[PDB]
This record gives sequence, structure tokens and C-alpha cells, in this order.
Amino acid sequence: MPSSFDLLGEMIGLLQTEQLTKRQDLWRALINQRPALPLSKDYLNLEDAYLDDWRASFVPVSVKDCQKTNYTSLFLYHGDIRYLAVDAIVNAANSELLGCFSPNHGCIDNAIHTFAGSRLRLACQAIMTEQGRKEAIGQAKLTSAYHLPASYIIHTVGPRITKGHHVSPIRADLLARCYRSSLDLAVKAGLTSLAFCSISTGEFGFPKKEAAQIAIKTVLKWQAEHPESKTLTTIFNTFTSEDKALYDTYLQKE
Ligand SMILES: Nc1ncnc2c1ncn2[C@@H]1O[C@H](COP(=O)(O)OP(=O)(O)OC[C@H]2O[C@H](O)[C@H](O)[C@@H]2O)[C@@H](O)[C@H]1O
Ligand SMILES: [Zn+2]
Repeated sequence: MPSSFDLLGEMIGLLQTEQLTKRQDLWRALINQRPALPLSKDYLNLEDAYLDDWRASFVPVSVKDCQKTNYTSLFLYHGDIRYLAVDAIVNAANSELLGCFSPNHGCIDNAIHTFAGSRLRLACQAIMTEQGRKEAIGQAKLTSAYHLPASYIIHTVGPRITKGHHVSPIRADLLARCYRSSLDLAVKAGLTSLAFCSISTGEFGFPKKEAAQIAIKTVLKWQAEHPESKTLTTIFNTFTSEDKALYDTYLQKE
């Protein structure tokens, strides 16, 4: 029943006593760094109220609002993945699948985990314990998207590129795997819209130009090979001005 500002304050108090000036940032740091242990019901209710208020504060971007391109059913969205109302968003995860523990990190995993909320980290832990092993590169796992406007998250782990190294055919195809696996899973889940982030191009150091070429080529080859899934709209979600320019050059050349 507290206000959103007051909710942040109470959540911060619970997390601080259990064991950067904007309150949202302090809260985020604390929840980010928290090992994936069970969570008080009291905390979860505050966080749920907070994320519901967050949701009430914007109108999600719809698939219709995205930019069309030269290629049928491939669309472009330049913005934060947290505001996109699609069937599934693809998270560029790590192999433990537990999200990002680095406070207020600028990666998509952190943004997705923080605003989906804490039930996502707990769900991922249960999934990964059940599995009994870390995730391999280029696979796909489906979870709910919790408080996000998307319905589902598809978690995939892309390849790292050692700094200075170029993209070999193998490493190219490891990135391609993420796209193929995510598309295959979306179809099997009966979804009709999927948003990809620029997997591997942040923390994992995959060069943006090659990554965009791979992403586009892989989705187009998949569409040609999988006629059954022409019902699927794919959105490429760019977040950096460099990615915006690359995707524009490859999908919207006149
Ligand atoms: N809110 C956002 N919406 C859309 N795209 C975003 C957003 N935030 C970042 N991006 C873009 O998302 C893209 C991917 O950058 P990264 O998220 O580093 O993913 P990786 O696969 O390279 O690294 C994964 C590791 O880093 C994490 O800590 C994980 O836990 C793993 O340990 C870039 O284009 C970003 O600009
Ligand atoms: Zn991170």
C-alpha cells in the first residue's frame, strides 16, 4: 500500500538489513548483487507492487509500432527491451542462467532480471538445479517474463570473442546457433513475435558488424528453411547507435 518512492525505500531497508543516489539505482544494486537464495514473502510483495506501478507508468511499444524493413516479417526496434510488448524477448544470458550480479550493470540480462523481478532469478535457479549443469552456448530456454510487457523470455548464451581476435567460421556459427535455437523454440511455443537483442556484442565482445551480418543471415536462412513458420514476426532490437546504423544499412538499403 506504500507509494513507489516509499516502496523503494522499504525494499532497500529489507535488502540492506538482510545479509548511486537515485533510490531506484540503490535498490537495483542491492537486488542485482543478492545471491540466488530464497526471498521473504514480504520482500516479494513490495517488489511486486513496485513493478506493477512501473508497468502502469508507460504504454508498451507494440509490434505494430516497430519499423518495417525490406524483408517480410523482420522489423526493427531501437529502444529498451523492457518496454516491448512481444510474445518473447531473447535474453543474452550467461551459462548459469541466474542473471547479472554486477550492480547496475548496463547489460540486457541485468535490465531484464531487475524489471521482470526476483521471481525470474528464483525460477532460473530451480530450472538450472533440475538440469544439474550449466547451459551450453547457443541453446534456448523459455521462462515467463513476469512483470515485463513481453509474455516470455528466451534465454540463450552466446559465444565470447577474446579481445583482439576475429570471428572464425566456428565462432560465427556458435552465435548463429543462438538465433536458430531461439527461433525453433518460439515456433514450438506457438509464439507469433520474437525480439532479439544484439547477442554477444556487449560484455562478450563480439564485433557488432559481423554479429549483425550473422543475425540477419541466420534469421533469413531460417525463414527460407522453415516455411511452416511464416506466422512469425522477428524484431531486431538495437540499443546502441552503432547497432542502429548497421541494422539500417543491411535491412533498409534503398
Ligand atoms: N535494456 C536493453 N534493451 C536492449 N538491448 C540492451 C539493453 N541493455 C543492453 N542492451 C544490449 O544488449 C546487447 C548484448 O550485450 P550484453 O547484454 O552485454 O550481452 P552479451 O551477450 O555481450 O554478454 C552477456 C554477459 O553479460 C551479462 O552481464 C550477462 O549476464 C552475461 O554474463 C548489446 O547490444 C547491448 O547494447
Ligand atoms: Zn551484466
